[PDB]
Amino acid sequence: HIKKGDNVKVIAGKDKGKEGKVIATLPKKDRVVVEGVNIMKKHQILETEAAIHVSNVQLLDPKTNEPTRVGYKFVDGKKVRIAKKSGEEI
Amino acid sequence: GKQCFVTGRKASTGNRRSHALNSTKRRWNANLQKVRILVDGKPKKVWVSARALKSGKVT
RNA sequence: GAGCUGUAAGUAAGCUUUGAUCCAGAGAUUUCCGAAUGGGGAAACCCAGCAUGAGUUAUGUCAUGUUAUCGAUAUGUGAAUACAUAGCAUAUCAGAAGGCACACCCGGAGAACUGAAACAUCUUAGUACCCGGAGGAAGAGAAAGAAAAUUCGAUUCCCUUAGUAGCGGCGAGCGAAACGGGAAGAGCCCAAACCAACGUUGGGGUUGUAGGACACUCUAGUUACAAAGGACGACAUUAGACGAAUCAUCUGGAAAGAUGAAUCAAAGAAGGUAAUAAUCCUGUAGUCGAAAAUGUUGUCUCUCUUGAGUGGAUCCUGAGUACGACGGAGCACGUGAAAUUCCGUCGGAAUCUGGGAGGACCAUCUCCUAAGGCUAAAUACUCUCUAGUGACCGAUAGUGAACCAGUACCGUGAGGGAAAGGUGAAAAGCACCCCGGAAGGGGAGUGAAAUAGAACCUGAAACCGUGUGCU
RNA sequence: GAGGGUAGCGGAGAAAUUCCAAUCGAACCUGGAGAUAGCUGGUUCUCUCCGAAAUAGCUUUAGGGCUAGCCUCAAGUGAUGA
RNA sequence: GACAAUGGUAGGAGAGCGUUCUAAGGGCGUUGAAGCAUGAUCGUAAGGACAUGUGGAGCGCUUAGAAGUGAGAAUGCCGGUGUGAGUAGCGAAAGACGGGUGAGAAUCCCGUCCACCGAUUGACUAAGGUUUCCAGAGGAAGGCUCGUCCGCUCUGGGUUAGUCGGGUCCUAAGCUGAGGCCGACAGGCGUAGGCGAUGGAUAACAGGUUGAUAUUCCUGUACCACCUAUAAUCGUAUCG
RNA sequence: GACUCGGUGAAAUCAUAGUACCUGUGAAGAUGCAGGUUACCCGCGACAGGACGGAAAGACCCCGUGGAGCUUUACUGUAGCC
Repeated sequence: HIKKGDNVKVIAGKDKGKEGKVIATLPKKDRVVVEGVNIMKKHQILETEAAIHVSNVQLLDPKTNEPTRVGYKFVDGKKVRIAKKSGEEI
Repeated sequence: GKQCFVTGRKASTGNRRSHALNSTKRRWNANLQKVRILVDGKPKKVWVSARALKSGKVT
């Protein structure tokens, strides 16, 4: 759904409308870690990042650099991901 | 576990009544006799009712 | 198609695009007890024989197969006792055993409390309990029937007849059938007369408008009964994949809310997202997809197969059977004027001019053909598998059990049987400073909130303490 | 002392209605079963109008019933009431 | 307007309040819902509003429908908390002092004195219990007081057999029984044969050692059964 | 043992309680009613006249067309025996 090492835009939360890069994926709990957002403070005292819901992020279009949805069209024998509102392959 | 070998007679169950119509359980038994009959193997002694011995049976 | 080694943390050491982990179909391994089956036994243990093999100069030791009982089939099989037959030793057998849903069905045996305002006939009740046999359904089933019309035509189940006719210390009370309207709906095979062998196996034959043997000119495989084994392509389950549509400002920790402007809809069912979302995510409407296993179905294979009526010399059509008496039972019907049908004892018939029934019995009419055997459907029930619903409960409620509950615990034993749910959106679960031996507390810090600090959402009353105005 | 036997419509008793798991004129557990009780106890919000009886008869009846007397609501006849 | 009536047990009749759910219509709510607390408010009654604190996500209003619809009593059921009350009791009994440990000592360790049993409060072992046994740490709960201690908590350890008791030996009383007998079913009894010690048969003693084992480990000296290769003597042996 | 101090620390009972006496009254024997007479507020150790004092829904007597055990020339049956 949202693979690691992608470029996403946050649409809901404290750090909304801020682009980042996905660094970790937890599909059991449906949580995605985005770089640079949702900073946490743990008394051990260090500053690190926390997890955000996968439903609060949308992938960035390669051309317009705007949020969009995901689709599939079977260009080759395998399966590839495309973007709605356009035809560019992600 | 006693029964007629030729026909299959067996005891039954019923009521015993009095003049005042009080009822108690009783049994009607078959008139079985221990008689030797012809068998394919050894001639053995089996329970055969007196009714079966009528009409002509071996002994 | 990218993460994974369960709850469960946490630390190590690892695997994975050369396809980890996961879903589905198909295979292999599967300790010991338990019907337990080599013998024994206080289940989860002990002790052997026989045949091979592994190690020891040799015993000791170990591994792999087999050895229970009963029953059914071939062989050898003195007895006492001449031939034989009881006992015996072998060979074979997807032969039997035990459990299961305390639901449905058919048999054997069979109470009491209670009602009658006492009680014995009666009722409770052929109910509860016990035993036996099965099946996915079981039981019944092809007129010796119902009746009185210018008739019908196997069985089963629903409505009505009807609380009627009846039964009853005529008290309490018990209580039908036929007709009529519907669901479902096919009927056949054996014994005898007769025909050729050596009592046997084949053919023939199955009935009431009377059928058949005998003599007469005499032609639809139904594997759910009707006779029993196999080969031919289409749907349905057991994993899934595509699948339309939204952006701003205000409050706020967070927007899905409000104010404004757009879009989709064979998709406005539902769940989750930091708050109440048709257009954020998983989905829904619609369509597509199957290696392999398992069901149903239909077009050819394959396996059986004698189709019609007039005449009736003679012969055949179920015997200790029908029926009667005595003592019981069951029919709604308590022996009563009790027909119709079952059991025990004793007597005991006839052979189409025959026999049975039409509620004692006789006569006349009408209907039918017992004493042999099978048969799907409509009907009843839910331990389970998939998909759904409710003017049903919301932690003293709902299953006894929302937590690892038939658990704790109580009893020698059968048996009885609980209490216990909630931090926050995110563990971000208080670094650091001060009082101790520690528990605890005061600051600082995380968080919107810490009197949300894990004995954690709100937080009533009983009850226990501190200070104050009047007395 | 140890190993065993006799089981409730039954056992054992030098005999007391004595004992059979702290219980015995008939043990304990589970079912029929929510047995029966003409007998005690209990029965949850608020207002307005009307308002008794503790008597006769019968009764296997006497602290229980049934009919009649007395209370309440509705529809009818119309001086029949004190 | 004018008049008349309005005490009440059993019981009869009528109009109403409040709670939970459903249909339709119309509303409120993070600028704060239900719930909880207070107030000097409203109606003829059951009852209805408003404001302020806490609370953090749902809830009223109108007309109809339905019912697990209203609590002070049943020696009622379950949970919590009082009075008796700082009251009764703290389960046979002789302790005193010095030194240590420690935050804290009448109650814990070490030493001295005194005291009690001694046909037993001493030493073994059968049944039964099942880790309560040893060492090092700890003080929430258990100990009828305290506790630095423990049969209590945490972490690690401890049981060694040819000769001892049981089986590869034997049978009492009883139990189970191939065939067999009896019995509505289920099953009862019983022959050959087995199971079954509290009995019979059967080869080892002494000393030392650890915090925990001792006819078991070690040292010294024995015994019983079985197997293997030459041998004295033996082919009428010898075994049964 | 009880009594004082230190440590620990229950129970039966309980409608709410600021709980006097005499003569009367009363469902006929009053801390709570009438009249009068006594009595400043709060503790501790003792005794037992009352609170018809506390445990036990009176086993004595009676009632129920309630139970159970026993007896006989009560009634109706029956296991066995002739």
